[PDB]
Amino acid sequence: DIVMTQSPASLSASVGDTVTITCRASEFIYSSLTWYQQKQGGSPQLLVYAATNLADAVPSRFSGSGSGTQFSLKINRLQPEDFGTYYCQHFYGSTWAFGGGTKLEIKRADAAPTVSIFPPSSEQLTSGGASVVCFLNNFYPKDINVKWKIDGSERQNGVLNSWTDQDSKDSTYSMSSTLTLTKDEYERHNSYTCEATHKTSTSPIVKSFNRN
Amino acid sequence: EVQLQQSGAELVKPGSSVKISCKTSGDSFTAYNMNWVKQSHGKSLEWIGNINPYYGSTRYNQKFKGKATLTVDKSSSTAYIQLNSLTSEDSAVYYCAREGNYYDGGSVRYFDYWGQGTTLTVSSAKTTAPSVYPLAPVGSSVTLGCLVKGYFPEPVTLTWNSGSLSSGVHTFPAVLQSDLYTLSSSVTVTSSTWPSQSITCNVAHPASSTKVDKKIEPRG
Amino acid sequence: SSVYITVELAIAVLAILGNVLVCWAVWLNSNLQNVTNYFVVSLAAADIAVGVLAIPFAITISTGFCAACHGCLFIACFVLVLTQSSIFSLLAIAIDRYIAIRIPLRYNGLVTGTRAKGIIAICWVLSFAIGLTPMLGWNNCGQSQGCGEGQVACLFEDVVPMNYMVYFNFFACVLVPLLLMLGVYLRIFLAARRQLKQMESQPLPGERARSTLQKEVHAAKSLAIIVGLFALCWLPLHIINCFTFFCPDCSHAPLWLMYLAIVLSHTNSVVNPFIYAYRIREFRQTFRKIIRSHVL
Ligand SMILES: Nc1nc(NCCc2ccc(O)cc2)nc2nc(-c3ccco3)nn12
Repeated sequence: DIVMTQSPASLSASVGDTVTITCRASEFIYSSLTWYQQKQGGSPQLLVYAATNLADAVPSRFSGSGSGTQFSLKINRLQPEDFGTYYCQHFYGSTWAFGGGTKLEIKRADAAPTVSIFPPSSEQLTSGGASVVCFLNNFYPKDINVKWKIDGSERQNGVLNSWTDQDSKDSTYSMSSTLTLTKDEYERHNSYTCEATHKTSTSPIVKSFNRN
Repeated sequence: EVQLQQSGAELVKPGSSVKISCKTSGDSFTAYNMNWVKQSHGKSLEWIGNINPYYGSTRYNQKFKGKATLTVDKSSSTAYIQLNSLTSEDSAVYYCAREGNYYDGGSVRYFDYWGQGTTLTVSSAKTTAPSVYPLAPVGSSVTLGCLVKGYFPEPVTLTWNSGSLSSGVHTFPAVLQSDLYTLSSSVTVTSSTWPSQSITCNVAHPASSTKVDKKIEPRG
Repeated sequence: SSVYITVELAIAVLAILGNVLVCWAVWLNSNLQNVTNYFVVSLAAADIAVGVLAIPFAITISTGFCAACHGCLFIACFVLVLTQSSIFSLLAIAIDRYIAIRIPLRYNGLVTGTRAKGIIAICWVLSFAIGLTPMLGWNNCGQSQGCGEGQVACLFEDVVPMNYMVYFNFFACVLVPLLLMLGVYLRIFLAARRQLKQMESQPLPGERARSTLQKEVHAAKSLAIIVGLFALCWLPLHIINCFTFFCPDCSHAPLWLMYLAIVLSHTNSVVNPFIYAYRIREFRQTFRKIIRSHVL
């Protein structure tokens, strides 16, 4: 039907600088475009309606503009309260569709991850599993890379990563990565290496152990 | 004051039905179209449909025609959404939003007020208590670890030293390993405090009615 | 007076163009299709008839030709049928805005599209029956003579009663519904401003949304302007008939006055789309889109 598409999909900004996000409808909707702001774990709230009109008690720094197929929300002189993801919706027609949202994240200085590797817990081995977990803590920006090596050989299967969102203290990112095997194959191997690359370190950050 | 109060989280086996409720207090319920939106993985939004609370008349997004059916009760002034033949792809948060209307010369519409969201989880997993494993080391800081693996359903609540260990912690989002969730948390502390001081993981997962406390101890 | 012709045709075409665009807009933009706008479309089509029918009728009546009294009353009095169909719509619209703004909660289910058809129908029924009464036997005729033998020349103050024209079609059919619309709007404008000032003196939004009221009300102010223009286009003609009628003793309205009022009245069917473009974003945007596409 009428396909709504917005940009960018994520934008990171310093408090006080000004930001514009754009929204493009696949058909001509006039006004009939609205904007929603959704804070983490909150439900979306009405931001701009009619594409130009601010909602009751929405700070004057927000402004909508555009018409037909091209729209944009602009936040002047950003505030800490403004961070969150933003959605647009068209009410043109009978059937209605949202944007992909854009995720507005806080810029901060780059930060090098603290990396720690851990062997299978003996509580678990006597179950018959083996999970080597690896922590990458407090780095910025969000983009990081983990290769697993088992005895020098790379390993891809059996890995599962999980990322936090910006931290509520320093607003940096962290991630756990856990390579899970069977006790049977875990014991077929001596060395286990968990290796990280990030924009801050010009050498791969390497943490490793040898079972026994 | 206007509140849209939605019914609470639902945990269901695939192939079954569900009725999610939205009660509206603080205005006239029959004056406004009630719409339902679905948010998948806390990112993308889809319009499911809406209903005229006066006459019960509905428009649906085509994608949702036949999976969703909307209904209302004026008396208790609440709107419903029923979902049929549920599958994992239906696991999401469903919101109710109240539509709003005026004449600009054009018909202006917006979603005035939204409900709090209600979480629908469809899975064929049977409720499973987690295995908790302590993760010790093998600097001036040491980070410890706790691995909660193989539980269903969410959530688990995880503390270190019964909350008395505040700073240093990172509890990560859970991930589905085949049927069941696995999660992990890490604390890092000044090495002066571990192994020196006692540091333990606390894991509650009320679904299976379990609390486990594992102390993290040096290896070999 | 060949100029009274050029301006009438200049108005003829103008009126058909602008008003077909209004109807083309509403057909086209999905947001434009609503009850409030059916009364606007009834209003546009009743202004298309004027360009298509009543001007060729009005420029032809300037000759003073011959024709049967009862078929002749049709060609002079068709405009009455339109001007009057206009008025029921403006008044329909006004009520609509009044209900919509003053009684917002009962509106959605009170006003509906098919209830809107009923009105528009009845208002067309009562516009013909009211416009054509001189055909009903209110004829002033049978009781420049070369015409004769079944043909009696067709002039306005001879065949068409200044009796029914001052009392019935002005006083009863216009002044009354106009003073009625002045009230209904002022009631909205004055009611809305209290609701707006009473959101001020109080914290928090609700029950109503302030920004969304003053947005409803700006469009109402915009629909009332039209009403005012009608009065401005159709009033002088009556002010002049008053001075002519209340004195079928005292002297009669001159040449360059009268045609100026007939023009001035026929002007009424042109400015409307123009007001919408200036004062209303949604028509203005459809006009623009249409024009920059179908005319490009
Ligand atoms: N009184 C009148 N006259 C005319 N045209 C006739 C002008 C005229 C003026 C002098 C004369 O000796 C013969 C004819 N058109 C007119 N249109 C209307 C009218 C229609 C609806 C309300 O007023 N009234 N009216």
